[PDB]
Amino acid sequence: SNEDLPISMENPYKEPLKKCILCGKH
Amino acid sequence: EDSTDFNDKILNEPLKHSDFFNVKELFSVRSLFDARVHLGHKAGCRHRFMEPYIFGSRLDHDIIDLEQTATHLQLALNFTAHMAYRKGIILFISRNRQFSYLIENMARDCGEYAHTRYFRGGMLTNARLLFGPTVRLPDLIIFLHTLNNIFEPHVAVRDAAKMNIPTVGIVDTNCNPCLITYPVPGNDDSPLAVHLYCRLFQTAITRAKEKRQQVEALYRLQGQK
Amino acid sequence: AGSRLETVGSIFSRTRDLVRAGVLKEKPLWFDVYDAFPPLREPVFQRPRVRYGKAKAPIQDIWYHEDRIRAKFYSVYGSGQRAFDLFNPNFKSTCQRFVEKYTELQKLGETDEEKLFVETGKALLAEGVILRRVG
Amino acid sequence: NVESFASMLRHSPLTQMGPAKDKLVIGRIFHIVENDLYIDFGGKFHCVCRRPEVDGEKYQKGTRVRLRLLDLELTSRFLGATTDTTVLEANAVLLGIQES
Amino acid sequence: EDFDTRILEVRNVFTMTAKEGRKKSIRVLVAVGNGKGAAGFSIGKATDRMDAFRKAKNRAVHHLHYIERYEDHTIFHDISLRFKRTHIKMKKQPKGYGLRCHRAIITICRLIGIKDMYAKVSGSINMLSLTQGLFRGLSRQETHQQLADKKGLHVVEIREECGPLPIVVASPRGPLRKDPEPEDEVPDVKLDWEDVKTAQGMKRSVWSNLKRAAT
Amino acid sequence: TEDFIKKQIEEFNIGKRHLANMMGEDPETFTQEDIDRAIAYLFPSGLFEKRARPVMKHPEQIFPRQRAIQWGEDGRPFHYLFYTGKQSYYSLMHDVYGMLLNLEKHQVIGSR
Ligand code: FES
Ligand SMILES: [Mg+2]
Repeated sequence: SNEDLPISMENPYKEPLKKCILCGKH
Repeated sequence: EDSTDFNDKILNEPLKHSDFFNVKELFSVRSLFDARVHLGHKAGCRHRFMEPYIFGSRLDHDIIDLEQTATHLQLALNFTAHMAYRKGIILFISRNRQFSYLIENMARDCGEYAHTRYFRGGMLTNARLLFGPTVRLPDLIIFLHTLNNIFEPHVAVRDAAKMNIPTVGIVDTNCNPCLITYPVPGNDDSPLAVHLYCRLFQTAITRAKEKRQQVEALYRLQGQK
Repeated sequence: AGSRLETVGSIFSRTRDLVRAGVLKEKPLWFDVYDAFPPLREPVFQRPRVRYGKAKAPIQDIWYHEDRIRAKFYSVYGSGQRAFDLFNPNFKSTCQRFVEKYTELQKLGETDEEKLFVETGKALLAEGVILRRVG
Repeated sequence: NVESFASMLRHSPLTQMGPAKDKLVIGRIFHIVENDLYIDFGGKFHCVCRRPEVDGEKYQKGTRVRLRLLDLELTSRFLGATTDTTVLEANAVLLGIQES
Repeated sequence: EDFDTRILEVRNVFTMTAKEGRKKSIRVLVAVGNGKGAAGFSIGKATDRMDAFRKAKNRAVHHLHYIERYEDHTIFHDISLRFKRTHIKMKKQPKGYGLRCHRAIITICRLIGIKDMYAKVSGSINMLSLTQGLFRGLSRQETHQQLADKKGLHVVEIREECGPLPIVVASPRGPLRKDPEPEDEVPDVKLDWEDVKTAQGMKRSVWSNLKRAAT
Repeated sequence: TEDFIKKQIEEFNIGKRHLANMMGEDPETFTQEDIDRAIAYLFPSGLFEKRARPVMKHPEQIFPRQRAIQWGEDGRPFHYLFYTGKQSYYSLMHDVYGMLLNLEKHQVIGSR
């Protein structure tokens, strides 16, 4: 009802997962 | 003939008014926010019974809804003022060693009592044996911290429920408000919040005692003429 | 004088029932105050049962529209030399200033996030705010 | 016309801080126990930091210091613990005295 | 002086201690009630039986429940509860039906002040489990006034002896609902096979309805 | 009780006057030491335990200083730390802690 109320969304500050050093490499 | 008018005009007079002591003036949502009242523990430490009072989590940090806190604090302060006005014994309890000195000093200044030390077994359920059968149990117990040092609920809450003594209490996000008669959701670890609670309770008790003295004097003066 | 069954009802219910039954000759001091101004929830003891299955706590996560801008700014620049004075309720952090400028530019009618970011950064650099990049 | 709680929470500096990891804050030494300094930084919990080997005597009650925050609340869940176990204090790095 | 104390069981518990080996002690379960809905029970352990009696009754007088009674003579509604391994099925009964219940339940009901009630106990007949399950079930029962307040409707009693006259026993203290409660043709309730068999008459028993002394 | 202590004090005053009369000394200047000497002379006792010998001290000393009930007619306890059960010890600890706090604010040989 008011703009100041929180909104639903995925965590914007979520840092990416620490991929393994070979991830994405054949 | 004295009692028939004394009892009514003194004891039952404040019960008609919604806020006889005007406790709503003491605190405001802005004041509570400035005192960091809304802060709570992390979502992992959250107790489920405190979910209704939690506005939401701010990055896995529960925020206590100060809108509900305002109403709960209004009710608790009004109840405390009414009990003090009726000259009931008010006992503060908080095992938090950080604020033990402050809480004891506040209780002594406001004319009420404090118990911030190791709560011996049966200080309430066995009070007749530990003090003599003529001892008068507190008529209201105010917990500024409802958890002991091992994070279990303070045994005084269960004991006061056993002895039918109403409990005003500051419940944090990890506390258990089930048996607390007048829970007040709020931060209990920030020094600012604890100081705010102490100031509010001291002011309410002092206002209640002063109003009781004034009403007693006015009734005695008018009754004589 | 009194029931110590704290797991049955509340102190109000127990006291009222005992007074009705005549066990308690006189009401306790707090009884009238409780009756006049009862709490929002009756203090009835409840066991804190553990959740299972699809059941989940209804606590929401406090997110705002400016959170995306804050995350982007902290990714690009991070914590600036200007520390946080959380003791000041009127404090405005560098990220807060960036968010305010971004909101102002969005009110002007621009919609491209990745372009509005650069425009806000340029405006703040013109204002002289330090905007050292993380890398 | 009074500001609502939602507005206060939205515009709170703590809310604007976002995540507390590696953020720079200004705290105050409100207690000293030998070489341990208890610093409040506007969070729910204080933080205990050892007195620096250099200029250690320059830190006293009320001294304003710069902290790099790691976590506002230090909590951990152990084996079989139904709820998280917290130590009721923050985790921060004491950079040094802050001068106006 | 208004309260009466009654013994429910006395047991000689023998404890093995390091020096004395088998040591005798008395565990006594008592129930105390004033006959006006306030009653409780307690356990007392002692070396002498009289000390156990004193402890148990002086402790039970502090643990008083309040059992709401319909018309001060019976329970408000039929109750069926299992405590641990003991099933208690109590049935509200009209005036003059008397107490047809387990003797312990008869004693506890006399202490509470219930004159008409039926009760069947199945499963384990552990006296303590039976007693505290009985107290739990009696305490948790919902009065007609509470039901009317909950559902916001008149609670209308229909008596065969009074014909079709509707008797209102409880009216909600708040607003009265205008929408009628949905009248499902088939209620969704868990019946008891014993009750159904008794109603249909197939419950042949050489021990049911046996003439017994006044209760 | 407190009234009992008042009665004992009055009885002790009367007895002090009577003892001063018996020993032929001024009642106004009959010190406690004179009382003890007079009692020892009039009621000699060779019992080794000094606490077992006859004594006519002030009621403040004969009666334990635990006092009567620690609350008035209204039942309100006098001391704010009464419910701790150790109001004297915890009051002393509170005062010592206050002294330490004040010391923080501002800033062996012949004794055991
Ligand atoms: S971490 Fe993703 S492939 Fe290994
Ligand atoms: Mg807390």
